[PDB]
Amino acid sequence: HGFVQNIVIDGKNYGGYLVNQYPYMSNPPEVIAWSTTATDLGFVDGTGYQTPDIICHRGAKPGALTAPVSPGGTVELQWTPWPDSHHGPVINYLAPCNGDCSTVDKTQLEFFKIAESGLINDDNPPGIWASDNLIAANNSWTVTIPTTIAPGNYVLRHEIIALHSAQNQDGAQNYPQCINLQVTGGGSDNPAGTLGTALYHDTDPGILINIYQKLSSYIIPGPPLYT
Ligand SMILES: *[C@@H]1O[C@H](CO)[C@@H](O[C@@H]2O[C@H](CO)[C@@H](O)[C@H](O)[C@H]2NC(C)=O)[C@H](O)[C@H]1NC(C)=O
Ligand SMILES: [Cu+2]
Ligand code: NA
Repeated sequence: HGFVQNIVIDGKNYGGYLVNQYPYMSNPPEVIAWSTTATDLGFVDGTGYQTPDIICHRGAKPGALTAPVSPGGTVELQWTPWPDSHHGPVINYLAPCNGDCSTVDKTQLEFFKIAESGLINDDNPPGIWASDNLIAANNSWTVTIPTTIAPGNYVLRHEIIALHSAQNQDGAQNYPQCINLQVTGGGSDNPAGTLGTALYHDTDPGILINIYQKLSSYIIPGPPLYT
């Protein structure tokens, strides 16, 4: 349980959507982060993989702002303190907005995977995962925007999937957090995208999994990594 509370883009701070506070106030600030209704600080499980909740979290609506990012610039997502028990991959996707990200219809967004990190070491199950790397790095993750993609407005969908209860169907816990970016650079690729409701199936081998054993491999879920 947790959420992204701050985003640092090329060293500049952007406040996150404070789901622990803004849902309860009359005039919350405009931010680059999507609003959500995930006020339990919780997740979307497999029962929601084919519902709009999986796209940018439950009840999500586009942030009102969009942040410029330099070519191949860095986006650091700073989470609230992430529990060590919530072992699993950290995955990052972009979807072109083809216009103002604040007005997008999220069910139309076609995401391509830009980064993925999974099981790092399993000599002592449940092992060391991307989520443990995130914890060690001040509860944060840094995404580099590809230099090869066409510039314009994009939604970054940043996600931890916690696998501590994933041994049973719909047990995996997805924690997606979305922000709006204005991407720059000399790239021209428009990578093949996947609707948010088509990213995951509750039978995927990295989703329905018992991590309390020595795994020789881990198939990070979702569509293929774009390079
Ligand atoms: C480690 O993470 C913390 C908390 O997530 C970061 O704290 C934020 O720092 C920015 C920049 O100073 C502030 O504007 C925010 O208000 C802080 N938020 C909280 C909750 O403290 C901290 O900067 C990170 N340390 C780094 C990146 O070295
Ligand atoms: Cu939790
Ligand atoms: Na690739």
